[PDB]
Amino acid sequence: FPFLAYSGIPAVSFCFCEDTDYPYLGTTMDTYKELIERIPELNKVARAAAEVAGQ
Amino acid sequence: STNTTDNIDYFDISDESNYYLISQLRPHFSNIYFFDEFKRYASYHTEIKRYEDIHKTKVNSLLNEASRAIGICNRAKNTVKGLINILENPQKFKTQRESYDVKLRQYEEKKEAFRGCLLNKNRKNLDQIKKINNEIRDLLEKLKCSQDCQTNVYFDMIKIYLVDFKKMPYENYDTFIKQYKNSYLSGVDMIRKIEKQIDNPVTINAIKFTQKEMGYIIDRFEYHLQKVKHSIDQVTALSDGVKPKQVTKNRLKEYYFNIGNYYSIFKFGKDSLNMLNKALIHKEKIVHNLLGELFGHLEERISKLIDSEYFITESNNIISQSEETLKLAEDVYDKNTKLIEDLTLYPHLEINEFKKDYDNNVEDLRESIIYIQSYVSSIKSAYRYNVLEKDSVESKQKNIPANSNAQKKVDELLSIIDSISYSNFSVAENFQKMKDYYKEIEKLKIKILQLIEAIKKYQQHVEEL
Amino acid sequence: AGSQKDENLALYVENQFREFKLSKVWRDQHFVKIQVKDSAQNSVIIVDKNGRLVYLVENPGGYVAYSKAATVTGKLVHANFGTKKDFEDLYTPVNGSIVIVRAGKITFAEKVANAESLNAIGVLIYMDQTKFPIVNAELSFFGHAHLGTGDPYTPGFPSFNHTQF
Ligand SMILES: *[C@@H]1O[C@H](CO)[C@@H](O[C@@H]2O[C@H](CO)[C@@H](O)[C@H](O)[C@H]2NC(C)=O)[C@H](O)[C@H]1NC(C)=O
Ligand SMILES: *[C@@H]1O[C@H](CO)[C@@H](O)[C@H](O)[C@H]1NC(C)=O
Ligand SMILES: [Ca+2]
Repeated sequence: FPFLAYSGIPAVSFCFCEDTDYPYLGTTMDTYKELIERIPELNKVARAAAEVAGQ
Repeated sequence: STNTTDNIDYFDISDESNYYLISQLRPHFSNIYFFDEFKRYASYHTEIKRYEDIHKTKVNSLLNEASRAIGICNRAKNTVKGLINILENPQKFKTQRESYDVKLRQYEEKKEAFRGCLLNKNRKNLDQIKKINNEIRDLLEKLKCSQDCQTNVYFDMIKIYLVDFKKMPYENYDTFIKQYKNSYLSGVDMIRKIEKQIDNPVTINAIKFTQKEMGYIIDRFEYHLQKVKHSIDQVTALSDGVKPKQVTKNRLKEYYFNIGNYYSIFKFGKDSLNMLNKALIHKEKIVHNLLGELFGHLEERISKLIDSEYFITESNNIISQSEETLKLAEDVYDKNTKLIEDLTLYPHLEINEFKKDYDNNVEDLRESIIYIQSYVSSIKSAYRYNVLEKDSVESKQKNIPANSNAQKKVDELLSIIDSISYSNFSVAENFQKMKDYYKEIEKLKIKILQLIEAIKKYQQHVEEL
Repeated sequence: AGSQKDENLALYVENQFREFKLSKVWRDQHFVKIQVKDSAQNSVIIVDKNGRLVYLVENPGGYVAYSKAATVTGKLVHANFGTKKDFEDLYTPVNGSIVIVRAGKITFAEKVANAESLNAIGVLIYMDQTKFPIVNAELSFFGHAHLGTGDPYTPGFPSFNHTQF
């Protein structure tokens, strides 16, 4: 939003999001253990998002 | 298994200009294979079959020189081998008095010396090679046909080389070095963490040394693998193509040297990949045999650390102490409740201002005790979330060692100790807030004491009225 | 922001970009003004009408960035999301009072800006079970409340040493 709204550069942002909000986002709990407990396979998902940003 | 390695044959050297690659296995250069394929080339015609006689003798002489030079590098190779066997086995290192960094230092020195003996004696071998393939250049300048001769031997040798390329298994080597590389880089990272974790550095020194040697083996295996794949791909690139029937002498010479160089690279390559495969699997077995000695000590650190982190005995001190204060508060409170219930009915509205003082302090009493109850409820709530963290770690810790696969077990123990390292960040805040509520309990204990003393002097007052 | 660990990860990433052999790797630095905690704990308390005795709720680990350093007493009104639509359908007047909202649907700064526009005096923000199902009810979180972006003490011009601050 500062890039697009301020400087006038076309900007993009994308997430593999879930229907409900991610519960502990700016909290003290957010760590790799609760992450990999939440998303059971992480390497394929981040593999896909890195593939999109490569494209 | 065995703590030491049998074959020391993976060490190698090439010339400084990168023009010639040597090896430890027979016949230590690829261009000898090029001279054997050139020898069946020389058996194909007559003008060059006089030369298959001649360089039969010559290449045999060069083979004797290379074998003798490798013999001198055998009597150096034992001097390297002893320094390997000191470093790989921990108790064999524990017998001597010499420290680790000095023995690794002399190991580097003797490795450079061994590599030096193969280098220099093979330099004299390379002077012999330049004489030989110079006379090979004289052969394909010696041929009687200037542009008469055909391309039939070339395409036939495309066919023979193509079937031999169809013979060899490439994909299992490829997937093999991918799997072994992935396990290797994972091993380097987990040894890097576990170095800072564990206490005893002897085993971790031997492991780290074997990691270095394994990395050297992996790089050699990649070099021979990529060279084999490039050779087969270039031969299929020749196997595409537009076919000529008539050739001049100079270009046919370049074609023959090209394809002969290619299959020579191949037949050297599969042998090098074979030996590197075998010794590589042996070193993998050694690193298994060391990590198996490590994980029992690692489990002792985990069991020590779980009691340390989650702040448990201090917490139970806070909870039992706070419930003790609640018990004393209800005890002295009820002990005065009978006299208070007499004191409220006693005055008969005789006094007003001090009655206002009384029901001030009474409401302060009741609301204070209920506030103590809500405080204790909060403390026990934060504590049960903290214990829920701990029992999540223990419930993982039960199902970790049931797997038993001798290399991932260290990784799961490192994963769980990494999980307590994650959990500290939030557990600290829980314990902090429990300390704050206990400070509140102390202040309310002071208030309930002075209020009860006030009520005692108050009943003395209304008894005076 | 600006802690020592951030500089360790910083020199780690710059060390990586140097190691990947990019065509040019370069570093820039600024000097900004942020909002951090102090020694005195910020807290929230039920005050009785009598004022005789004091009840603690918690000493929360979280803090909101760019809040005003103050202390307020007053009544508390639930203000579901603080959206303008959610303020227009509100039963009670909002002036001279503290609002409590639950986290979601908009940034913190638009909640504080809207409740400031209807002349409230303070904002408490939580997260609850229906939107955020978490096992423990004890963890605390972080947010900034600056409407708009940027270093707020240099609007429009950059925060270098050249601009004299
Ligand atoms: C650039 O501006 C910064 C302002 O952040 C100056 O750094 C501060 O200077 C004051 C006065 O000497 C001291 O508090 C510290 O030396 C600096 N503060 C911090 C937090 O680092 C700085 O001197 C200016 N000039 C240069 C050349 O950097
Ligand atoms: C809000 O403050 C007081 C208290 O409710 C009230 O009298 C006043 O009219 C309200 N509005 C403004 C703009 O002050
Ligand atoms: Ca700015």
